[PDB]
Amino acid sequence: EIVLTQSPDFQSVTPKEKVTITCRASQSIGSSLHWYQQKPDQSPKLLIKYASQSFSGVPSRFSGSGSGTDFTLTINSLEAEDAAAYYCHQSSSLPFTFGPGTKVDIKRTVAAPSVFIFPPSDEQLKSGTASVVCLLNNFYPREAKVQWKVDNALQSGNSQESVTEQDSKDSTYSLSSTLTLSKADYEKHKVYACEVTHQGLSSPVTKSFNRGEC
Amino acid sequence: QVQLVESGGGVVQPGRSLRLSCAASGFTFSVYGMNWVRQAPGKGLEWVAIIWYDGDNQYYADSVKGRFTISRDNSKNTLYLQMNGLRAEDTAVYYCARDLRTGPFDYWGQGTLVTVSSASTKGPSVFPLAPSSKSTSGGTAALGCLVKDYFPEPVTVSWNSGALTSGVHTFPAVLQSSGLYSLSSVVTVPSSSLGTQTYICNVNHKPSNTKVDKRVEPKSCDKT
Repeated sequence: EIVLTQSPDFQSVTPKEKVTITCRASQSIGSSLHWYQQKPDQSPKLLIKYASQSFSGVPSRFSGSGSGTDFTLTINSLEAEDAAAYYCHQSSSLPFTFGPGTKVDIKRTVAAPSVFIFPPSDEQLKSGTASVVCLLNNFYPREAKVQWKVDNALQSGNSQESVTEQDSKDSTYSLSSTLTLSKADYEKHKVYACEVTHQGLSSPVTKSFNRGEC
Repeated sequence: QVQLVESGGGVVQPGRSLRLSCAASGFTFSVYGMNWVRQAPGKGLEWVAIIWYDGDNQYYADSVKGRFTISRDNSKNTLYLQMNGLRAEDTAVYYCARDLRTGPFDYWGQGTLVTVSSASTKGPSVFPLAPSSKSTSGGTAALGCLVKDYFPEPVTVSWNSGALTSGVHTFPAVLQSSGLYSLSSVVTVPSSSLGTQTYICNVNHKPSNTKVDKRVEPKSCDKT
């Protein structure tokens, strides 16, 4: 199977500026390469067919180009509605394949997250489990790092995190991180902390609490 | 207008069979090739299979060849995907797509969700993420609720029966090692409102007919 690689994986663009996405095929495919746009919770839509032919209804600010193995999708004078994932697909040889996709989001000024931490509720503790939640609210860019520390020991493998889609009004993101322990394990330690690293923070921000406090 | 409508999605245990279908309309079905493309949660598009306009030829992605069969009924304008020996990695949204002479996929359906898991339908336990000193930065307080251990997706979450929407952030669910999902919904409000307004997160889980309205009351853990 022909493998398609795309770059970059993520790109932020200021409205009116340009986005340039590239797709490379593991083997030559002539001009049998197409581009699709896909917004969150929506079906993909055809943008460019056969490398450079714009599909009906697609604005001229979109331009696809290339032949052989290297192809390019350029979005000139980007508008807000262009924030989406973009995928290339080759129809040169079976089995047909798609690139891994490229996410384009709206670029704005860096915004540090406001961090909040939540100890487990007495209700959950009673059920035998303790979930500690750390919220990083309204930040930009998307890249953020959360590290859990219990009595200053770095944790790994016992937390999961989720991130919202870019806000349509302030262009920010929010992220939740949950540390989960058994009730017994939770009661063996004193201090629980989440350490947040982000571009909007000159130094990492740590929010913490002593078990029993809030 | 061209319209493609997929169906058949749902929860299926690993190793079992499931058939998806796609109703087509608005075009001469018998002269277009048809495809199936899927997308695993949070991942990219993956081509699955293609069937020629007359149904006399079919091709498959390496990952499903031998296990899936694509077929069509040109008298009923319907496309089918018979899936056998389902694996956890087959979990995805499956899209029906029309091709142009085996070229670009010009029209796509709305997709149907297939979840391959051994988990049993279960409603969530909802816990409060109470607003307190550790969750109040100045005049703004953060609060929310943890919707834990439910299956399958999805759950809906609203605040104060929908009256509260600004500042709300309901995060995408995460699949736990237990096979059950979990998600959190939070909202920021003025700290000045905590004493005169009750915050309730309304949680609904249709698959289990579960409805929970958890009050999220302020909490103090000070020795003062």
